[PDB]
Amino acid sequence: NQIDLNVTCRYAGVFHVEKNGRYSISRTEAADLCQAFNSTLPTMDQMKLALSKGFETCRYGFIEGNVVIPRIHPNAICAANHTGVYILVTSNTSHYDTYCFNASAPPEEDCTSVTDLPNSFDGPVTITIVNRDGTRYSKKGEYRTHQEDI
Ligand SMILES: C[C@@H](N)C(=O)N1CCCC[C@@H]1C
Repeated sequence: NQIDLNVTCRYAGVFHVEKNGRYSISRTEAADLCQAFNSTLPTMDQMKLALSKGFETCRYGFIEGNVVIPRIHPNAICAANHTGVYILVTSNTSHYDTYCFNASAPPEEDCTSVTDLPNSFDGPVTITIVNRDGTRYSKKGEYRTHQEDI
C-alpha cells in the first residue's frame, strides 16, 4: 500500500507533484494532497510569479480554477511550443498532476529537497516523497479525504 510523490524545486512557494509516475490525481485529491504539504492549489497570480522566477514543467497540473503547464522555453512537445502559463482548454479526461503553493517557502528559487509531509493524517499508506536528486522521505499515513479518490 504505497504512494510515490515526485516533487520539484519551489519557485516563490509553487511546486509540482506527480503521483505514481503518471497522470493520476483528481481535483479533490489535489486539494487534499497540497493540504498535506501545508499548501494550497496556487492561484493563477501565484503561478505567474513562480514562472517569472524560473519555474517550468512539461506536465499538466491543477491550479485553482484551471489545469496548466508553466513554460519558459518553447518546446514542441511541451504545451504545443507555447510560453507563459499555458492553460489546457479541451480534454476528455479528469486526472492530471498538481501544483501546490507553500506560503512559508523562500521567495525565489528553492532547489533544496523536500524532507517532510507535515500535515498528513493517520492511515495505512506508505507515502514516499521522491526528489529530483533521488533523495527520499517516507512516512505511514493518509491524505485523501474523499473515498472516491481511494
Ligand atoms: C522543509 C522543506 N524543504 C519541505 O520539506 N516542505 C516545504 C516546501 C513544500 C513542501 C514541504 C512541506
